[PDB]
Amino acid sequence: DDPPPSTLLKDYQNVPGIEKVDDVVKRLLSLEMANKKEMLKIKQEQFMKKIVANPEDTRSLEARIIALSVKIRSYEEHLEKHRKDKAHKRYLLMSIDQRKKMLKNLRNTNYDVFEKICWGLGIEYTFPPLYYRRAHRRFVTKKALCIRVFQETQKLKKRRR
Amino acid sequence: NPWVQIMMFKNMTPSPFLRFYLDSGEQVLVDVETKSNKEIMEHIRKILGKNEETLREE
Amino acid sequence: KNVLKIRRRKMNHHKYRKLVKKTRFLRRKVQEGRLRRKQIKFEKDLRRIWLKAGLKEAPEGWQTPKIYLR
Amino acid sequence: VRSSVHARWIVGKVIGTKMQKTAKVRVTRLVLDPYLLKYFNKRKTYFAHDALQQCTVGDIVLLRALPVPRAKHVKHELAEIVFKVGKVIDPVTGKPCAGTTYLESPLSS
Amino acid sequence: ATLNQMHRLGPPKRPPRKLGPTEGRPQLKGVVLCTFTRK
Amino acid sequence: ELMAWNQAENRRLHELRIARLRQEEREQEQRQALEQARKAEEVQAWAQRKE
RNA sequence: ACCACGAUCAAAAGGGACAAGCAUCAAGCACGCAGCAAUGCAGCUCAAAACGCUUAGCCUAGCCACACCCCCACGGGAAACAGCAGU
Ligand SMILES: NC(=O)c1ccc[n+]([C@@H]2O[C@H](COP(=O)([O-])OP(=O)(O)OC[C@H]3O[C@@H](n4cnc5c(N)ncnc54)[C@H](O)[C@@H]3O)[C@@H](O)[C@H]2O)c1
Ligand SMILES: [K+]
Ligand SMILES: [Mg+2]
Ligand SMILES: [Mg+2]
Ligand SMILES: [Mg+2]
Ligand SMILES: [Mg+2]
Ligand SMILES: [Mg+2]
Ligand SMILES: [Mg+2]
Ligand SMILES: [Mg+2]
Repeated sequence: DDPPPSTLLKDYQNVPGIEKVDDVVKRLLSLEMANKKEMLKIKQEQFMKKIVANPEDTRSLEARIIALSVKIRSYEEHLEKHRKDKAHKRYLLMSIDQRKKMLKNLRNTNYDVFEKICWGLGIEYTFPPLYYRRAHRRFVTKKALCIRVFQETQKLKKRRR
Repeated sequence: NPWVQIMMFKNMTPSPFLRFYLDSGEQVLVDVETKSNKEIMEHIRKILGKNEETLREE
Repeated sequence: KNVLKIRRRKMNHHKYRKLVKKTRFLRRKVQEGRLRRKQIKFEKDLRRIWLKAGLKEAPEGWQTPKIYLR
Repeated sequence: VRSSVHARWIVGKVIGTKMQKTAKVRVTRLVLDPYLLKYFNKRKTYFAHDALQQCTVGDIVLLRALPVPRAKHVKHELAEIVFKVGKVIDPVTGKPCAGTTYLESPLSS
Repeated sequence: ATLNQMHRLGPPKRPPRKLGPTEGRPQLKGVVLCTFTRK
Repeated sequence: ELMAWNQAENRRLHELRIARLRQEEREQEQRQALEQARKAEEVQAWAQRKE
């Protein structure tokens, strides 16, 4: 869920007396009167506060993962409307691959932070396939038949025994 | 030592170290931080290397 | 650069395209016969599998799809 | 005399945990190329009995030969986990670490 | 090629030697069918 | 005997490591104080401009 | 030794190692695991070359394989020099 449009900008949230200003100023300094980038910044700050131990450290692997996750969400939202944007499709796929690499490194280095990142960002880590080969029609049909034949063999063996 | 399984690991711990596994199940840990390669060779030869007497006997 | 090689490539390609045009109809029959034989080979391999497994017939509900006919 | 299994003590990385109480471990040895005279890694897969199913994909484990094979491919048992994946404890100092950085400082104790 | 590539490919694999008209034999016996001349 | 000697060498190296780490911690404390003051100054300027 | 304690030698079984060419042979199709069993899980091998075709006796104090053919030899084809000499 996006931050409410009434939320203040990241740069105008700790200003002293920001709650003592007029409603018009509040509207002007809110996400309603800003581009999508400020709203993505607010998502990034929220995720950092919710997940990482030190929200100020943007140099940790977890912080980079959070930032790239926000960017990936932005790319996906763009591509829902812009179906034929090949450049942004490339950017989305590349960002997904980079996040997978960072998640692999985090899993190899800090498993607790890896679990926290996976739970907080709703990321379901998947292990890469062992082999990269085309699944053409012949192979697919043959594999389906082999599975069926194994099932029938199991049934027959159960009946015999 | 052709039959000894040598395996390497990179950037897993803050400091370098060697670990030897023996047939009895005992483990020998050798800290090698701040040590030169020649020093590491001399140390491992001293602690787990056959002495020259055994080699001449063989 | 080798302009003879590129001119040789041009002559070889142009001669080849003349041959396929001349024998386009004979080629189609050869291709369709080859596809028929290839489908038959695929079916024979599948049948070999379920015969070696032990089943006297194909798996129940299985029908070998035609994966090569356009 | 204690076992009929050739490989007595071996160290590997766990690459599979889909079998019940059995871990598929990848073991690398150094083999000399006869022509280039350079040492390259040669891989072998071992099945190790894991009674408690405490092995995770990617962790470095030590396997000890069984007195006899308990199955066709299971000839070893999990003696210990040398390095838990993402939960490494520095053997030199005994402190938790994340890569080359200390999660807990040695001085703190 | 790098050392890794050389290790991967392995030693050069020389194609088998082509057999000549005598098929790798010193001589062959034959029956004359016809005699003629060529230019 | 050799194993005991190796363990003693490990303990000696551990003591040296502790000394070096303490020195590094002191230097880190000093530097971190300096950069923390600089970050505080930058934050103050940022806040003034926003106000 | 023979009284065995055991040495020497060496089968079957278990673990490991082990020729060449072709990837225009790229997928194999049950090739795994756990349980006393009942049974459960869906797994196992493979571009670090599985599966497959072709070639070849080998790593020579020697070793491996074959002993007319059907791998084997109850059985069948059939009537055997790949022992020496010889044709
Ligand atoms: N074939 C695989 O699925 C695979 C899996 C892991 C790693 N690799 C590595 O990729 C390199 C190329 O291997 P190759 O010459 O035998 O393939 P190749 O070029 O000869 O093509 C055969 C198959 O390997 C795939 N392949 C090709 N290049 C790959 C790559 N970089 N990574 C993964 N798959 C690839 C192809 O998709 C194809 O299905 C090797 O170093 C190998 O270690 C390959
Ligand atoms: K025979
Ligand atoms: Mg034997
Ligand atoms: Mg290839
Ligand atoms: Mg061809
Ligand atoms: Mg032959
Ligand atoms: Mg004869
Ligand atoms: Mg016979
Ligand atoms: Mg004779």
